[PDB]
Amino acid sequence: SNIFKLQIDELLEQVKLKQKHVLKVEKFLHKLYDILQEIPDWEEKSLAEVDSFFKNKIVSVPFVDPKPIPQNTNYKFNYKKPDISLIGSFALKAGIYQPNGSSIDTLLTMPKELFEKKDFLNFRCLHKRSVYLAYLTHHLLILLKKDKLDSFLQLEYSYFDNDPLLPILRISCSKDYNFYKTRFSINLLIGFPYKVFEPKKLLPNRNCIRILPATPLYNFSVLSSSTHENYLKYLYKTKKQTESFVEATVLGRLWLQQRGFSSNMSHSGSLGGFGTFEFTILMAALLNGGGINSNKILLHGFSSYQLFKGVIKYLATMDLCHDGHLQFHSNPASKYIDEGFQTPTLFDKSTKVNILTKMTVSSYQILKEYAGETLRMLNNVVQDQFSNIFLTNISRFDNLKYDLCYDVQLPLGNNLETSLAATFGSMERVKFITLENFLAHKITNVARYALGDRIKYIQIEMVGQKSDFPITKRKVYSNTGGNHFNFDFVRVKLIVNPSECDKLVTKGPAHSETMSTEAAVFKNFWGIKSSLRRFKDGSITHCCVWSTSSSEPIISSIVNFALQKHVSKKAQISNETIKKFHNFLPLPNLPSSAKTSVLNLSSFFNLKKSFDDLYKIIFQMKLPLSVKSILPVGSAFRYTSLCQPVPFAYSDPDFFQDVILEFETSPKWPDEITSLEKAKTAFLLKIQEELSANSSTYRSFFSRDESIPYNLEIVTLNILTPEGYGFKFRVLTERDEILYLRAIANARNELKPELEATFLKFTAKYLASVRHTRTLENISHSYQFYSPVVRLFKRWLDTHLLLGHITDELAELIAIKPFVDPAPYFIPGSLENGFLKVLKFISQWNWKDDPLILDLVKPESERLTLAQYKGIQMNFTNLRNSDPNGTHLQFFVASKNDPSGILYSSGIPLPIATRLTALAKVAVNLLQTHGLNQQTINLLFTPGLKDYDFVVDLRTPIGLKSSCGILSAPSNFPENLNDLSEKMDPTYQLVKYLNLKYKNSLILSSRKYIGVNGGEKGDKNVITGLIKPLFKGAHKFRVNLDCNVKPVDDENVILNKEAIFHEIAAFGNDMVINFET
Amino acid sequence: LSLSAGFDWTASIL
Amino acid sequence: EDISAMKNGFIVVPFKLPDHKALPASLHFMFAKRHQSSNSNESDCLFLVNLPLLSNIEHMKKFVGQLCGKYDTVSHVEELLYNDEFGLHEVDLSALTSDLMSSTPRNTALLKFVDAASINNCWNALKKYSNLHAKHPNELFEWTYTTPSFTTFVNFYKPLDIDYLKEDIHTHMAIFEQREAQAQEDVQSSIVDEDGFTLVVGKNTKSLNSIRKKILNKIDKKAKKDFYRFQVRERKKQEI
Repeated sequence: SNIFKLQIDELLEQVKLKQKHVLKVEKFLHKLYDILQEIPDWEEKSLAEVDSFFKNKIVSVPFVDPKPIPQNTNYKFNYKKPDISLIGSFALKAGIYQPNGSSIDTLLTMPKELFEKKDFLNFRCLHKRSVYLAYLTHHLLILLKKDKLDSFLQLEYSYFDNDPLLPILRISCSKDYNFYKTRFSINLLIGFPYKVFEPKKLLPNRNCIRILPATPLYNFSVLSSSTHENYLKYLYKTKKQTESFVEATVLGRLWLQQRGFSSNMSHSGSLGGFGTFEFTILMAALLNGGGINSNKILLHGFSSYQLFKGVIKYLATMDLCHDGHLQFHSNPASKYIDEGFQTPTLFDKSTKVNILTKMTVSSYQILKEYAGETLRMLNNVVQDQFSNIFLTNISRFDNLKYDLCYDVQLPLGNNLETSLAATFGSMERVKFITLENFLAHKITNVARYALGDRIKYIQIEMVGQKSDFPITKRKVYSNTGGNHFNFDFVRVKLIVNPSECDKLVTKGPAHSETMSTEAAVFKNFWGIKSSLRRFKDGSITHCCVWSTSSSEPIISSIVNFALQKHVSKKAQISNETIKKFHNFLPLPNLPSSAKTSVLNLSSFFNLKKSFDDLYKIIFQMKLPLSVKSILPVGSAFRYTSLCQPVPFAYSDPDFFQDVILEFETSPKWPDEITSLEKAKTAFLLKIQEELSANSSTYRSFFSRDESIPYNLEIVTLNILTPEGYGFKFRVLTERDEILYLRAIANARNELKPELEATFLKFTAKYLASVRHTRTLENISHSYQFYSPVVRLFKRWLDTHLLLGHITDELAELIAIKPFVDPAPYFIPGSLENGFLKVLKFISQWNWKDDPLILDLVKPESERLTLAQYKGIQMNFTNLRNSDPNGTHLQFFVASKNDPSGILYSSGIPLPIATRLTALAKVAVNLLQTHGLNQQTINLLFTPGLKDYDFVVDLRTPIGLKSSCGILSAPSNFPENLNDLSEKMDPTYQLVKYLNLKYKNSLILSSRKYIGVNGGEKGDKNVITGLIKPLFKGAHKFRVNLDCNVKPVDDENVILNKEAIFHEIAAFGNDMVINFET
Repeated sequence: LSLSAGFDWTASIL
Repeated sequence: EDISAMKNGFIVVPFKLPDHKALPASLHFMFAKRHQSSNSNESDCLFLVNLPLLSNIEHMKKFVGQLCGKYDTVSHVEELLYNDEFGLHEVDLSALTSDLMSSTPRNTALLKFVDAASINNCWNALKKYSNLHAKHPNELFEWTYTTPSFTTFVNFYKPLDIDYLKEDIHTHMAIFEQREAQAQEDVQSSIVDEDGFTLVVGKNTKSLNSIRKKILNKIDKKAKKDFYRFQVRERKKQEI
């Protein structure tokens, strides 16, 4: 806890505003208050005159739609001196330093005599406020000119909290009274006197716009306008009583922008409404009670951490929108009522205002989700979560924050089509003051209802919505809007639910004698798309049908059809970004591949069933030693192979799946390792013999393995199943491990580091490989979108020639980080969201100082507890102590399976490690500079190939796509298994050997999959090299240079680049075509 | 165009 | 171009590279010096550096044969010792774990010859060969980069012969069993030192080499603080 407390204090002092810029502002707006008093009074006027008073003035009054007309504006207008006051966070002294800039809210209370008791009807009082604001702006401008301050002051109108009904004046300073350096700007809020209108008449259920329907938004707008100072004094006493109010406020302040939460309007579409005030007001309600027994949930002696924790706990578990609502007394213990108003509500009986009116139903659940998931991290003790909770902005990119995004282009966008304007209709102005608010609610309801359980959260955002307009104009002007609609287009942003996202059918109400109301809305909403259909269980229900596609999800089809039918037949729905990523995933050569969804693992399952058939044959067979167990460890068994398995597609490098066979423990094993394996091969030899005899339909052949260095006797059996799949078999022996432990002990002290490396890769293939597949296969079920993303990440590595040095496991452990550790984000449910998160993590990963450790567990045991946790960092510190620069090891990837942390990240050259991080940052920077689109995505997935010193072009004799199982084909294995060689791509093997010969000087790379990244025909592959700095320049020759060099002087040599090329060309033979140096 | 990054061999990029 | 010998004594031995379409007078340079060593198998050897890719013994037979014809010198290469282009054989794992079945720089190798008459013939030819590069580079020799061993190497995805494997395993097990049998008898044969010291050997032991490795690999509690006159007096001293 002490670490967290000090982290808070460090965080505060970083964000504390500088007191000098404070003293500068009070110098200004104190003088501004003198200007306010200078303004003269005014007499009673009608709308007809004031239009003539403002007809020629530069100022124009900001009437709110519907503007007063001469008939209904018989009310008169007058101005009188206001009661100048300062409110907001600045009044409470709870503000912080903001690079974008902060705001000072000063309130002007119009005198009570300017109102009649019934002026809260039909926008009566508001129109008085608008002219009052306008009359101020006229006199402020001339008095601003008189005092010569206008040179560095810019004045513009704006809407308070993006509320169209509350225009306000905006005072900002451009580059003695100049406060531009302060990054502060004053807001002029024209509020009403307290208790001008009976608050009972202004309840959310009541109405105040005659046409009856309730008007919660307008009722709050007027009533909130009359209640500003009252909540100031309410917050003031709480700050006095509890010492940690301001500290808790600023922690809540910071948490909000990281999640993109503000006090602005949300019914318009923007995520927000919850600011400091809604945070701080909820503090006081809970400090005064909050429980179902009116018991205090927060005690005034609580520290900053405890005050913040309870509310993050409060918002997380108590529901304030659908079932339950909280009431408190500003002027009386706060009580949690079980009844709910179906909208977020924090009622105040003293003031009769619901502060949570600005909260949309959709945003509240999103808010509740963030509170709950932070509470889990707040309770977390194993890992420090201070940076994630506070020092990480999740709102920078919508795609990273939100799984799917659809942008909808409404028709005729210098006004909306007559039909769409007609749909808004008179009935909804009273309910929803602006069309932007109405259309968002229309889009949410149809989109929410159409998708249903397929999604978790839905957000509708009005792209290009402005809130500030010049004083010369009455209402904000959008270039597309034409003073009609303040937006460019709407974007439908979704949090999809992986469990039921790809469900082929949307279940509806059951059949009955009399069509029920739920059935009524069900048939009407989907129309022809609706149908009554029966299932195997015998249930009769109304249902609609969708068709899966390998390019798009079912959601794109639903949102398109649902939105066109209800909102507008002319709208255009397009999400091409997700389409590109789906296409970049290879399309297998299986029946109905195009119709198959990206979440379907049928291809992997058919491989397992074929293995099961061979799994039975091997056991019933009689051997000198009984078979203990057969453990498949291949990539396809863990749903990670770059291309899905295809029958007889043996050009796929992943065609042969590793399988570990272990026989029963015996004491007759040879104690000599070369004798040990020749006994191992003698097993597989017998397995081949009776397998050939008893089951002739299976074909088999042996091959050598050289993955373990110096262990040149390993022989593996490759079994070609009749189904069209290949399996590769190797022995595991209990003696094998200890012999390697014997191997390290006897070695000379100089050779021991080399031998342990041999042991490291042995356990990576034999011992730890079993554990990696077991855990990953189980965890993959919970993370439905882990399967698609990891291939696309590996596909991305192959395009940039990184898979050759990166073991497949390391990519998997990297790709799973956003899921077991999704904070501060949510678990991805989309291919684009999951992939970009992997790229983001690499961009911000400091592998020199920050270790990567994961809990390979299903979502909330095997979780890392504190003792095992601390052990792993202690390993990282010890390794970094010996390797501070990280030259020997770069990525420290550890887990329960790998506590050492060096198992799957050893042997990678430093250039490749920096290249991996280099591409990720440029990828993130590319997304920053240019938003996600088709051109960027192609730019992400294409290789530069220029920075490489020399580039070698290869072309295979035949196209390898069709034998690789990729749809732009063999149907049986060759009669002679030697013919298999003719249809392989060896370039992955070629590069490996040349690395060994030229490790000291060159780093060659090649594309491991040629069928996927080999152009149209999948026959083109490239070898790219790099000359190290030392041998790039001239060197004095020595027997230990260990390089191919040419003499220049008697005692100097230089790299012989051309001789290297000829060796590559001869070794490539016909495959090599062109050389670029 | 292409996603091209200067090769860093001193780990200076991090 | 003028360089014929390094100051340390390494004679430069240029070769012409093949003509390939991908690579449109490119040369490869090999550095050599006499190798001196009292050991017999390394005697009559020529130390070589910067060997071409996959240079087996046959590659030097052609090269020395070219040298023999051009300089009418008699030289025969016996074998190329220490040829590890990819470092597979740098460590002998068989010898290290156990002594049974195995009693045992880089980019360089030792080129053994039949007799001292051959090596002095070749090294004189190598000097004259080096001088060619300065005056007439055209008559330099050409390295083929292709041999039968090359083709076997190039065909990586070849199923081995099952019949050949059967014989190889059968020979290897039989030899191991004889050696293992002999080792087990030796330990459990009542070994006695010349001074009549009978070595102790535990049951299930198989190799004396293992016994040595264990020897290499590998009163306070019963003492009483208060038993004697002086002890309690020491306690008595500390007590006060």
